[PDB]
Amino acid sequence: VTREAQIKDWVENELEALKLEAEEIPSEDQNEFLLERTREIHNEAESQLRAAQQQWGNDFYKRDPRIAPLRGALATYGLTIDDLGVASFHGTSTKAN
Amino acid sequence: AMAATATDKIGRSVPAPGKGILTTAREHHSSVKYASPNLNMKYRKRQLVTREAQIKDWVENELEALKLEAEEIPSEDQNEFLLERTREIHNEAESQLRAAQQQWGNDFYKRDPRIAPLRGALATYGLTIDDLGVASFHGTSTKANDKNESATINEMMKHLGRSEGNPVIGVFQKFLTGHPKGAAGAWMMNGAL
Amino acid sequence: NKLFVSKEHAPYTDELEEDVYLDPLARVSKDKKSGSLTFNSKNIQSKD
Repeated sequence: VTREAQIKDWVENELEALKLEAEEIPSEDQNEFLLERTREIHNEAESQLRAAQQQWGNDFYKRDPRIAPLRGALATYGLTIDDLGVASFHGTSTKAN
Repeated sequence: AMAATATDKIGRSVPAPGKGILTTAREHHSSVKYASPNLNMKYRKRQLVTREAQIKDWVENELEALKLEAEEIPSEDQNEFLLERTREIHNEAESQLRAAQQQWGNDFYKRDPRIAPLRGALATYGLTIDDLGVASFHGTSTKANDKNESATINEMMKHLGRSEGNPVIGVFQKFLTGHPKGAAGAWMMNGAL
Repeated sequence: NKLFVSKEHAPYTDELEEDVYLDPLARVSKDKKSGSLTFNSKNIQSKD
């Protein structure tokens, strides 16, 4: 949520910057410029939000050595190790395997 | 800078080549009256430094929070707690910085439809389409493959708006080495390096 | 006995194949005549 607040502040800052640029640019082709830059800013905002969600909901444990891949994959959804209730064994019916 | 694979289309001929890899130069040009700020590196560097400022503010906020927690916790095991939380906060800060660098230096174009994978892979290092000076062609010495590959490379350059009179120089290694059925791309990558 | 329906034709024609490949925002639409999902020029490289 802190990252979301920062992202919306960044988006409104870039919006007022784009407004100043639109004031500077001639009004003849203003609509096309505004549409292009609005789609650009929307894509940037979406990418930043998705990056924050990647950082804190999906990929929070990829850098943490104190969290294993298994525990982290479970913990992305609130599952603990105990929640891994079933294991589909390869179960080849040989001794070594 | 880029590595992609593709399939062609529906047909009944397995060995017949196709333009499937042409999607690596896929780009949208419905509204290109003005340049993307995202393809400008000064803009991306500006966003990166703003994110760095935000990250250091976040780090000092979390540091004072950890200081309050250390004040609250008994002083007996304070050192171990502080070391664990300092490693944690360092890892979090570095992950955030790497995420910002991924956002604005490496994967700035993965969501942009007006930046193709080829152009974006070049643009991560400030290279333009014109900077792609050499193309290691598969170059099998068959008719269909050579015509198809030349047509694919040409369509990539045309769509990416490569400058006229700047043909990519086509290197064909298999004239000398021949065609191995899977070492081929590796030999051409060695030659490209 | 037609769970597997072989496709005779790709969703794009040969002439529009390169345009569909080069447009990342190209999507198939339902053709009014054929009724199948195919790629259409007015949807390829369009501002909408």
